[PDB]
Amino acid sequence: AQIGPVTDLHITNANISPDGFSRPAVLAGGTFPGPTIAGNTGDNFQITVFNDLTDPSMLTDTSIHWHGLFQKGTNWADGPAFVTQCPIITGQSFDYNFNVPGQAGTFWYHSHLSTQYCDGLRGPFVVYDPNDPNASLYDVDDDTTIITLADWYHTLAQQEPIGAAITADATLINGLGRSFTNTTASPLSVITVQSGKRYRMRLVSISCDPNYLFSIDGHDMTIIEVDGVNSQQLTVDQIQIFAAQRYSFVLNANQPVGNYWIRAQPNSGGQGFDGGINSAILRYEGATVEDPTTTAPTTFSNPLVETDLHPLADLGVPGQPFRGGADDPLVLNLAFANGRFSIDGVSFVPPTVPVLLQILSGAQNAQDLLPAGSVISLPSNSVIEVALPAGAAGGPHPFHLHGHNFAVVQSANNATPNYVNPIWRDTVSIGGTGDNVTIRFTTNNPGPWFLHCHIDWHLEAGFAIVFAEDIPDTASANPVPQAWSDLCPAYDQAHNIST
Ligand SMILES: *[C@@H]1O[C@H](CO)[C@@H](O[C@@H]2O[C@H](CO)[C@@H](O[C@@H]3O[C@H](CO)[C@@H](O)[C@H](O)[C@@H]3O)[C@H](O)[C@H]2NC(C)=O)[C@H](O)[C@H]1NC(C)=O
Ligand SMILES: *[C@@H]1O[C@H](CO)[C@@H](O[C@@H]2O[C@H](CO)[C@@H](O[C@@H]3O[C@H](CO)[C@@H](O)[C@H](O)[C@@H]3O)[C@H](O)[C@H]2NC(C)=O)[C@H](O)[C@H]1NC(C)=O
Ligand SMILES: [Cu+2]
Ligand SMILES: [Cu+2]
Ligand SMILES: [Cu+2]
Ligand code: NA
Repeated sequence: AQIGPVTDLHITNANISPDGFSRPAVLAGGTFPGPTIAGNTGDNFQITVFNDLTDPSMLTDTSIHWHGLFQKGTNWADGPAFVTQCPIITGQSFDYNFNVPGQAGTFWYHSHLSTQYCDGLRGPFVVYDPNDPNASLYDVDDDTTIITLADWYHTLAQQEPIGAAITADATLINGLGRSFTNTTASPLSVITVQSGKRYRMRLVSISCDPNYLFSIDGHDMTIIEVDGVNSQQLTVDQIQIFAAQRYSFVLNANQPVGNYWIRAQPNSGGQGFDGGINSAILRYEGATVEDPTTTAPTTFSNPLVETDLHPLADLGVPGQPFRGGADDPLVLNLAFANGRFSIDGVSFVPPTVPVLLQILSGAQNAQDLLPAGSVISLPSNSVIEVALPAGAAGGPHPFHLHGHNFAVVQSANNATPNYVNPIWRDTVSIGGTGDNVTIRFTTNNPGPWFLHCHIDWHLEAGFAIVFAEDIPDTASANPVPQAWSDLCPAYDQAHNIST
């Protein structure tokens, strides 16, 4: 069952064995992935998060981010630790009380403390549209049509060396999959369809690192949503999905009744499908209960290319149709050396006082804010352009902006910008050496918004900056509840920190 929009959510430690290997984890709702949180567009969500964690090897503090939800007027509820809040301590709870006006689509929730979401705190978050403009394109859209893709590690996250190339031990599809080494024939996930029906498959990358080449043998996939943004219909036979991205696609159950492999090939870790790694099963009602015998093609003839995507609505692009054609045109210098990432020469290390609390306490320019050099102010009601030229080791880096979605004016592997009709999204691969992936948005959401690589090991190694959007209006725009004001005193007391 789905939970929400008003619900408790307990965060616990437990042993799990999603690939046959037992390890302890950090779980929401007792499962991996966590339960789907759901509601309708414009609903009030009140997710009361109970921190019941006791195992220090995965951190006993926590904080949860609602990925892709704008949090307008509720920056305090966004979740990134030491940007919008201090962590919730064990034995305490906290009500994330916000609204989702003007958004409907496929989202997710995850820990936003250190690398803790890798240890298991990740689940789907769906905002349905009762008047969805795509409703007539499918028959079925429910918890059974959500498909999660996850990396899974046998080593606990707090034992992963900072700045290292960290590699997973299994791909999990809907929480199940097989280990790349010492492979055992542990259970695979089954997605069940009825011959002749059409399904809104909500594909969610809950990855901490790898991108996946996702396909379904015998089937193609008609994309209708990208990171919450409705798209024109685009039919593909393979989707390369980067960490934290989401797609809805229509699956037409139009092949013979049977069993078909579902494939998710990561860019690192185990390559291929031997022993049923990187796999799940599409089963038609009436098929024999047995593994598929289908194969993949040698090459995919209609892969997703990001410049093929276009919004369903006439979203356009803000600003002027050339590079630098914005009120505030930025170019970030994105680098890596010696185990640490940097943006504009500064490696991100979380501050002791969350950025939002520094601003509410009166710090009002970005040079007054800590960490020094990690906070860039943005002017209000202005068109922002951010060029993100690639080259830093560990690519391709999927960059994500909190508080906003953005027009993808230039995509990976294509030097031509699009000022007319590019897709809008919230997480974008910045590509490879010599690329110049560039995003645009308008500043109508006061508050400090994190910008970072969504490979969680890279964020931990410093690949982030904070956009302090409209510092002067942050306090009036974001009134804070007493429980939020109580978080830093409690956290600092529990940890013997002075502030
Ligand atoms: C990606 O696109 C951005 C624009 O969106 C390019 O930025 C431009 O970068 C050049 C230098 O690479 C800038 O010109 C230089 O400016 C300084 C003075 O500020 C001057 O001293 C140098 O002689 C040179 O003129 C230009 O200002 C800039 N545009 C913006 C908005 O900052 C960037 O080069 C592209 N990167 C790649 C790898 O293609
Ligand atoms: C590289 O990225 C560029 C920019 O996103 C892509 O260029 C765009 O290509 C599309 C598809 O061909 C062009 O749209 C077409 O326009 C014609 C004329 O209006 C129309 O009859 C077609 O039905 C379609 O709308 C679009 O104009 C063009 N934009 C620009 C700025 O060049 C390009 O396709 C990408 N390269 C690859 C290999 O995918
Ligand atoms: Cu995220
Ligand atoms: Cu986010
Ligand atoms: Cu990265
Ligand atoms: Na425009």
